[PDB]
Amino acid sequence: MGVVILVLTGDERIAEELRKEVQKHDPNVKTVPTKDKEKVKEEIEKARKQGRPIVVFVRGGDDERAKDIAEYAQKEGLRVIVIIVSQDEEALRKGYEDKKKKGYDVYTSRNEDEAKKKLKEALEKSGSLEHHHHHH
Repeated sequence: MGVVILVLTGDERIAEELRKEVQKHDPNVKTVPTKDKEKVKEEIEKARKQGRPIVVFVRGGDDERAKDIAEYAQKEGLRVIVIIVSQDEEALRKGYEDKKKKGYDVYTSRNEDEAKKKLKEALEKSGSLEHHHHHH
């Protein structure tokens, strides 16, 4: 029992504002930025014990980190989600297929809006519920 949501953002500030969005959807979900690269794998061990997802923010180019975290999480039999935030459809597609063939459920996003929907959708699929995904 455990889920690992890897949000690969073209801008690290998108990664940071989406962190706040996860915490508002559920504070018990642990979020780790692009900064604390070392501490991610420790937080994955703990996230299973929390019965909550861990949302790992990775940068567009810092993908070497993303795939190794993904494979480490998937090694524990965890539901690995990968959300790529890029306005460029090639940056979306190449990462999409690369992580998808490794057994990970990968979402593509244009910007913060699409990133936010897929983020909270991955939070709903892990069990964390707050903001009901309703038609405004």
